[PDB]
Amino acid sequence: FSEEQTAEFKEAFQLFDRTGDGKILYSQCGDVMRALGQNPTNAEVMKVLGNPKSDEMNLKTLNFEQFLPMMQTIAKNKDQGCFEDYVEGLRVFDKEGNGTVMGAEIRHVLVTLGEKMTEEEVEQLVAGHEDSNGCINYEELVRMVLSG
Amino acid sequence: SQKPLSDDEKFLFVDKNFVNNPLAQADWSAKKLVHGFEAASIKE
Amino acid sequence: QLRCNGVLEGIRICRQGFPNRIVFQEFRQRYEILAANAIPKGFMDGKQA
Repeated sequence: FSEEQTAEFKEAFQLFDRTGDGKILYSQCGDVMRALGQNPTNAEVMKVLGNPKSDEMNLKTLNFEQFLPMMQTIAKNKDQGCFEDYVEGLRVFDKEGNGTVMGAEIRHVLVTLGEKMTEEEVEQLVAGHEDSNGCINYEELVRMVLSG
Repeated sequence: SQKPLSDDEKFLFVDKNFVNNPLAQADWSAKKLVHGFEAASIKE
Repeated sequence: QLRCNGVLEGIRICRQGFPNRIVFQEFRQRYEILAANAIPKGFMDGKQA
């Protein structure tokens, strides 16, 4: 992964810095490599970093020299699942395939499938992307979470 | 007929997971569940 | 007793025939996600979907 957006990577790297030493927490540099044009789960957000433990994740910060390995290991995702597979799979998931999924059931399979997101995570996902119906439209939902 | 509530049709009832939806690796696994028979999602 | 009624055999025989039958719209639900890709579930064409 090219060494020219190393500048952008250092930028956003220091963007979610807290120690303030050119060295950024691994969960923090992970949300960094997220908002660098990627969409990784906090799980892979951590694992891409040479697998830092939760201590290393938020205590041993990342020296930017090893953030160049991290930008490599995050640039594998760069985004998440296909939106046609999104729609067909959340249609077949939804018990009818109508076009939306219960905010109940969508927040469910967002906290009951894959990495169990914080319900604030599946909400800032779902809320802010809700249709006020309770069957939160995963189409609008997934897509504005995809762009945002 | 399918009446668990009526023992007049409970033996006639059909007790089973009714999901019939394209999601059953949310109540089960791809691993194939199963005389002396052991409902065994195929683990290895 | 199924074998004794041939019902184990009758089950094998449904198998010896067409044992199951995935309904068209059942197939559409089940297999929009499974390789339809231009055919969303609840699609229009019973056969062609």
